[PDB]
Amino acid sequence: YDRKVPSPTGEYVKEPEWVLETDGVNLSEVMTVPGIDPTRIYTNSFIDIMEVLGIEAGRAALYKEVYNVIASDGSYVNYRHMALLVDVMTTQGGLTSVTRHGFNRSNTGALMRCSFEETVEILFEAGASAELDDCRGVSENVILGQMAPIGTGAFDVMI
Amino acid sequence: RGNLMGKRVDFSARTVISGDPNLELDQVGVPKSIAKTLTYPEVVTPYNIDRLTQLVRNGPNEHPGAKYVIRDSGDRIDLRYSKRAGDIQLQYGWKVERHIMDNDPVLFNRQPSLHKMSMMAHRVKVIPYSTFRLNLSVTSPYNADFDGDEMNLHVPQSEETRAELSQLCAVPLQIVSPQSNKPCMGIVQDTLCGIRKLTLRDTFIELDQVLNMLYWVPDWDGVIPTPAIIKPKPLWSGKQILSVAIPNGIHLQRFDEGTTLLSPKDNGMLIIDGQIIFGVVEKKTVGSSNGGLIHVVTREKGPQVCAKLFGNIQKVVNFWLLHNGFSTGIGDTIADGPTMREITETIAEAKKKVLDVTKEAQANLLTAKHGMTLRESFEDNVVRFLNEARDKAGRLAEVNLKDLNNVKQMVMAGSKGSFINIAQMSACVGQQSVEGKRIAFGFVDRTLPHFSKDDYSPESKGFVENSYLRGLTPQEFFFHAMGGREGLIDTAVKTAETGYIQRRLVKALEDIMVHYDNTTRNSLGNVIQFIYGEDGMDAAHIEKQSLDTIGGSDAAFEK
Amino acid sequence: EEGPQVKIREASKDNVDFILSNVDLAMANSLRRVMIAEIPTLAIDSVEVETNTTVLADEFIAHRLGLIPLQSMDIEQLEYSRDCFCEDHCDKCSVVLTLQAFGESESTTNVYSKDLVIVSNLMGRNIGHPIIQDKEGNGVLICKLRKGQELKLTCVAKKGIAKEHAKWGPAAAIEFEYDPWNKLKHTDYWYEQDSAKEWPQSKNCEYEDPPNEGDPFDYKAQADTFYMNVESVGSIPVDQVVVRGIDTLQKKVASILLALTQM
Amino acid sequence: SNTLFDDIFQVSEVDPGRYNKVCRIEAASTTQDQCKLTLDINVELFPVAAQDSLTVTIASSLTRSWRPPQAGDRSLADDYDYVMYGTAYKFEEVSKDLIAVYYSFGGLLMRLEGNYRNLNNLKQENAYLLIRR
Amino acid sequence: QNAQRDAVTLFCCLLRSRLATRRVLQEYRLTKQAFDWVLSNIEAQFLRSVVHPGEMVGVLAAQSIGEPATQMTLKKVTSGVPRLKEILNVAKNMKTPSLTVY
Amino acid sequence: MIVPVRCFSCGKVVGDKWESYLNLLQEDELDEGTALSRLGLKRYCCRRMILTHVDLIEKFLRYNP
Amino acid sequence: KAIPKDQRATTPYMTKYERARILGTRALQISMNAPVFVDLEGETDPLRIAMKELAEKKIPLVIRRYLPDGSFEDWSVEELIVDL
Amino acid sequence: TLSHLRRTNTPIAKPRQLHNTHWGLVCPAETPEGQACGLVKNL
Amino acid sequence: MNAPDRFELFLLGEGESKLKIDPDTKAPNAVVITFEKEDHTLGNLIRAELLNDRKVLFAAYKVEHPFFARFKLRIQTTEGYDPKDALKNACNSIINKLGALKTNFETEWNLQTL
Amino acid sequence: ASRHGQKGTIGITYRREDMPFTAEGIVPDLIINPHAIPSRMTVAHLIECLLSKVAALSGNEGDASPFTDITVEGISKLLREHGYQSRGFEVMYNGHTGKKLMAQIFFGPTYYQRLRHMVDDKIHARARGPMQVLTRQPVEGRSRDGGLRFGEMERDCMIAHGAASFLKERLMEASDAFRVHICGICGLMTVIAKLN
Amino acid sequence: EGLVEYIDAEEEESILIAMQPEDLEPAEADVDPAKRIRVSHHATTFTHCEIHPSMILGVAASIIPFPDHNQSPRNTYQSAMGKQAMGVFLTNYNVRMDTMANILYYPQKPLGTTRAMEYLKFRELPAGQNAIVAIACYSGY
RNA sequence: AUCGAGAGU
DNA sequence: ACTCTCGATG
Ligand SMILES: [Zn+2]
Ligand SMILES: [Zn+2]
Ligand SMILES: [Zn+2]
Repeated sequence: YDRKVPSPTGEYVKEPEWVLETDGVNLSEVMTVPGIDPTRIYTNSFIDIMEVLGIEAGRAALYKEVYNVIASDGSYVNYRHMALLVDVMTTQGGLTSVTRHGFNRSNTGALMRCSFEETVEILFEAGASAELDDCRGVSENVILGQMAPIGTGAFDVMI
Repeated sequence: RGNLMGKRVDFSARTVISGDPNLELDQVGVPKSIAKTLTYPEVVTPYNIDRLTQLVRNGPNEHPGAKYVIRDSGDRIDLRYSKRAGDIQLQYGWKVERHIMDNDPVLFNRQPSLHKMSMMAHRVKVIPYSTFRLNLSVTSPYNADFDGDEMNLHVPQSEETRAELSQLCAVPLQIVSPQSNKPCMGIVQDTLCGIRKLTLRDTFIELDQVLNMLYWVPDWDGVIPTPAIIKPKPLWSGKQILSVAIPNGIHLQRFDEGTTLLSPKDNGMLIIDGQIIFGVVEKKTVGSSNGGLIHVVTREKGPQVCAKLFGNIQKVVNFWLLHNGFSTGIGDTIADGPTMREITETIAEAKKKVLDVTKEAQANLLTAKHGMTLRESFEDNVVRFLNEARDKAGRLAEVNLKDLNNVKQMVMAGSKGSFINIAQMSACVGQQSVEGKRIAFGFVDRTLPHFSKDDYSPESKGFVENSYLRGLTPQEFFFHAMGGREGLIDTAVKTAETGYIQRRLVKALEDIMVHYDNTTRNSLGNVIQFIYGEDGMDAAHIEKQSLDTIGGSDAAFEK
Repeated sequence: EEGPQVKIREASKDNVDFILSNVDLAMANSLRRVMIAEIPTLAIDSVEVETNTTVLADEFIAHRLGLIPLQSMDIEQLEYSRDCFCEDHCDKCSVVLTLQAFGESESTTNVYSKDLVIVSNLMGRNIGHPIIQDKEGNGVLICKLRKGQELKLTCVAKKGIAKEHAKWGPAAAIEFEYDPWNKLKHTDYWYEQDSAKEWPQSKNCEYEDPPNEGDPFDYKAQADTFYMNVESVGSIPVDQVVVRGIDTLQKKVASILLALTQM
Repeated sequence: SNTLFDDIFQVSEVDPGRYNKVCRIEAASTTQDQCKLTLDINVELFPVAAQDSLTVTIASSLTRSWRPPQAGDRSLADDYDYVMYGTAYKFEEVSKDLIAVYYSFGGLLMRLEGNYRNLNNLKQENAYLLIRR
Repeated sequence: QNAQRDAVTLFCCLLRSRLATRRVLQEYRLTKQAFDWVLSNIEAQFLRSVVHPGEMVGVLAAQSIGEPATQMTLKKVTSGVPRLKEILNVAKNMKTPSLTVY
Repeated sequence: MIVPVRCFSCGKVVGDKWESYLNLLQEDELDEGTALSRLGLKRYCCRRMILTHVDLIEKFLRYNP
Repeated sequence: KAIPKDQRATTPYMTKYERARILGTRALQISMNAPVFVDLEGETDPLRIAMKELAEKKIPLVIRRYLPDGSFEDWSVEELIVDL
Repeated sequence: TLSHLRRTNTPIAKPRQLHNTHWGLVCPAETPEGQACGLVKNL
Repeated sequence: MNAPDRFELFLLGEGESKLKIDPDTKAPNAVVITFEKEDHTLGNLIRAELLNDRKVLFAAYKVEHPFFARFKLRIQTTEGYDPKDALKNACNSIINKLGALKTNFETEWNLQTL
Repeated sequence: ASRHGQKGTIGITYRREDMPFTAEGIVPDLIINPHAIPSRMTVAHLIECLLSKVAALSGNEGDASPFTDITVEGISKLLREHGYQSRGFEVMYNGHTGKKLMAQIFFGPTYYQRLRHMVDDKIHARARGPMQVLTRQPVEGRSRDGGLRFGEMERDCMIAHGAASFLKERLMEASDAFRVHICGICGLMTVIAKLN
Repeated sequence: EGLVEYIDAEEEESILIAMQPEDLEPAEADVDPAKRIRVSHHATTFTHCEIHPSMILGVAASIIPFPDHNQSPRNTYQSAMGKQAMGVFLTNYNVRMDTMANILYYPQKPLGTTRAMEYLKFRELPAGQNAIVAIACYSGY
């Protein structure tokens, strides 16, 4: 691998360094070895990173991976977008999938989870439990055909 | 899913689209018969009536008329039937469904709608012939081209709704995009191969054209700028007139590889105050680029200036070109005889490389590269050996093609094509690949029934040696087929896998928004970000500057 | 005489290859364009169909007759149907023809333009005759019949011009070239090795001089001399095609000038 | 109203850089041995060649639309053959005791270098360039 | 008023790098009048660049990744779309695991 | 489907030259390239119109009524 | 709850969305023969009236900005600053 | 009409790939695009 | 279908005058003539001869869009000259050449055999 | 359009004069753009054109049979014997002005196809119309003056923009929009419009 | 008379097929540089030779002029579009009463042909005309 | 109402 | 397992 690191003088230059690339994962026991630098060691399995180094390091890898998906094709996307996605995944404490198990079990009003894969059930177990839908959600005021708390409808108008 | 969050809807239209260069960026040539059909409810008022009545009088079939009038009681008067249809004195506090007219606001979308940008308010300009017409440089955000693409158009009914379209949604406001903090529209095809030839040093334009060109630009200040050349025959440079289109307070500095404030490659770019100083203009300057003349002009002068910029650049370059002309013959893929000899042997020596590794491996001498099969290492060596052959034979062709070779001329603009496209057209086309590896053995230990079993040589394992010019051989052709079948396949599967991503991505985030405290939170009030982006800064208003504190000598930090 | 000048070289019943010396290109062009697009002619702008048992369809047949070449020498004393004061046509602004042919024989009966049949009172003016340059004597092949098929038609030729529809074109091809050698350098020839072994040499290089390699220094080079050839279709002979071109051009220039007088 | 600079130079290199109608010329000044020149030149309109001796001026002289002629009866600083007009853009200290200026004649660039050209080659829009014989 | 200090941090590190005393004076010779303009100008130009409350970034961020995703199509890694498919699912079952040790 | 009256691009009459063209090939025994030059077709837009026009009409005349 | 004329953080500048709909809701009223509190140098279109009503701060509306707990602040279109 | 008579259809590892043995029997190029691609073949 | 009839290229509608003249606001002694139901055949020829007369500063034309049969000439002339004359002289200058030609062709037409 | 996957719609119609023209008087029937020739490497298209030119001239069939000894050269050597330049370039004149074109242009007969999909068969446009029995939404397809689907996905985009009122207007006043009565206790569509 | 065999996939497996019979089995013994680069004789075993190679193609692609000098997915596009081409579908169109049928007015056999057009009866029932095309930038429409 | 061929990136 | 147009059946 190649690296850009300060000269004793100030100039940033190419100290070329030696890195080992692996086929398989056990974080728990490699960073505890001699000679490796535990402060750096990286896995593309962000899932592992979490369970070892805690969530806030896991966020960062989850981003750093999504990034390499995009950047590998040429495409730039400004941080904040990916940052948000990543940050939404990583705020219920754990890693929360972008499929029906992570974000569609997550204590929202019922109607917003209706508007997505498992529709009918979600209405039933909403029924029996007697959920109370807030009606602060985009997807719910759209069903009711009213002004959405959005750009134009986030404030109120008066006299 | 289908009736409540995505309905079918009234006041909508749809048509084939085709490009029209003499039409401003934010405009949409709505064909007439559609504008004869769609209707905006306008309320009678002292400010309008005089116009307004003339429409009800015109009647629903001569363009600038209308259909239906409606009254206090809420009874619908039908303008096409009814005895009293050439009559009717318009009474304040009524309404008048009317033909969509020039300069109305409309939402004009293309499916699929994977953006804000796939939906943008335009400015109507009614026309004959039955095509939604548009400006070329609103192509990208929609991702249209004109080989059939069909496009929708919705019309706002409410006065507030009109505002929402003209104020938040419209095409000039979307120019600089938050998605990649860069502009999403540039200058494409004809226009762009032109924005360049026009600007070579060499390019000289004399009086009579100059005066038309000048005039062609609408915002022209009417001041024949003084010709660079005055001596024998007083010429202007390309640059020179294009400088007219460029407004004032516009400053741009580039610098590519060989760039020197003399620029003996006419390299980089230098622009001071709506004037181009040196350097060819091509995609780096005027593409959908970051430093981009369009990123600049939008932020500096204003959106609406940049909108009218596009048109002007276009109209001048589109013209000059129309009188200069441009083409592409098979001649433009042909290359120098002695190079087709040099290409040939450049392949041949790589065919001997492979041979020799193969004969090497055939003797168990080939050393396995730690952690891969001797057979993996053989493959990888070979693959590389002919990827480097194609590319060398290719680079070899990139050089005969002269500054006039029309293919190369587009390549230098960045209008279309690439080095790869030259390679495959003029040189060798290359190694075919299926599931990452060179052609399989479908038949037992052989590729096709025209080969001996156990044959790992190139020819046999999917190397196409000829060009898209000279032509392939049967075998080659059939491998090549398997190439872009895989290609087609995952292409139409790329679209399904992704279609679903962009649905889910949307549905989870969806209700996240920056609230009036500069927090960032969903419907529950659960905070997600404490400052949007961590700096509370809209992505649009942002750009690649340098931090000169970070780099260089402790001495030169201090020098 | 004065400025603009001609030298005919080849001349036929349909060809006029001339030299046009001492003029702006501007006009050498605007002449050519007019010559194509603006000189008026007679052709069929209304077919009235009684019976057609033929293979072909009604409006297919119609189309073809439209294109049929018709005499147009005394056109400029016929009127445009939109201008006359008569409901629809009148023998003062139209010329009516008839087509009757009926499959009689066993052996495939042909219908030529030769079979078109003046009806309307011409007024004794040369107008609306199917033009026949054919040697065997039959113009165009309009359509074919079998044993028992009819065509029963009624054409109505009106005055018109290319701009409206190209059937009113009186001219096919308009050969046009200037500065045979690229003395003026209006083009930039495309080449592999020798720009001059790789293109060829028009017959038009004979009636001009070479460049003599070394002879550059002055400047300001305009275009006199244009090498044309008008191929007439027959509606008008060739002479008139160039002339009326020149006339009609002159006529619409007039109409602007006289429209300042009128303002 | 006046003239800004003057010198006779001699041309060394004549450079066609993938270009037919323009050559850039590195030429040097007979007289002062602390001075040289760089000029992008229409060699179709005014030919030039090896070891040549050319005459130069700058000026600001003999701004509304450009009228032409009616000047076969008029003032002209046109004793000179070849004549351009450019904006100017950089005044580079080579450091010293020595200084260079940069002009653009619609992209046909110029470099010039000396040090009396101080109170004499302003910082300005104006700049004709007149090259004779 | 701590958050305020934090968001700004980096912007200033630029600001102080550009508007520093050798530089203002020697590099790009300003004058008071122009300088105080540059100053008042930046402030506004900053202020303009703030996010507007209402901005539905939820979607915007999804779309802004949901698009260039559909534009990917063709050194032993799971890359492009399938990787994106892997990542968002929160894949336990992943195909190209790899450690990268220094 | 019958010979086209007048060539598309150029304009010159050509439907008058069909029966004559077929009689130059089949009868005085000539190659299409000469026939095309004899009949007065010297451009190739005007040419391609004859070398191609395919006469399906001969084959709908075949049907009875 | 409520909130005072003081103790207001909430951008003293105008959002594009606030404006957007203020220009909408006004454009609406003008377009229904309700009075115009400007002088028209010569305009008819209800929106471009309201653009002028606004850019001489004579529009008599009040934004009510909601915070995410259950509270809010009032802002007259005299107070808010039209930068943009 | 000729093409549609000479058509093949397959219901449902990797059958969409042009496969080696197709040489000479099935048409390499002729196939619909997208959501039935390579499942439908022409002889 | 949305297609406009072909005659809408050389036939003037209702209240549509061959020449509609407006005085260019940006310059001085300058003029922009709209020409209706005409095209490049005309505007090009006018423009070429509108530049031969040595008391003219500027002249140019443009067909704002090809769908329509209009075109816009712009003339600016020297202190004194009123462009309406510049145009008049122009137009006449043309007509004389076309006559001149019309004769000269007819002359040399007559001398040849057939 | 052509024969090598180079589909294209008409953008405009120009009359013969306004077309560019060759010195022989010829005008093209169709002008394609050169920019669609590098990226899809549709070389044959170019070859066909060269061959087809030669063939129409010499009055013979163009043999473009695939695996042959026919050559771009072999053709080019013939095309010259007939007096044109060997890669199908011809000097053309911009017909607007009569002036020569600075570039020489690729010119030749090329077999083109007409495809189904014409415009007048597509140009559906509704402005309120029939509505489905069950839903009370507009109906599918242009065969019966139907609506256009403002699908789930187009909504996302209106939300992105921040255009709330427009979202209501599109999702209600066009399409489904109805009024119901509701109990202010047992909050249900139980109620009973004795409305009068 | 045993001059030709019927071979399926499975038997194909156990053979050797020559491409062109000419250049692929006369004795081994200059190269016009613009000819493509075919491989060699390297094979001695040849049990039956391919009739001619173009017969790997189906109905549609057989229509293409020069598909060898052409990117492989482009050919595939033309082959889904030759089936939307307008032409004469049958001589008797006049007498068949069918929902929707389009026929061209002046059908034109192509100028650039395939040897296997003969058996596809494409010159006898064309679809497409023979246009003069000009590759150029003009109005930019 | 239920199924079957094609459009576009 | 986006929007589209067509063509068919109990
Ligand atoms: Zn009459
Ligand atoms: Zn012709
Ligand atoms: Zn109740």
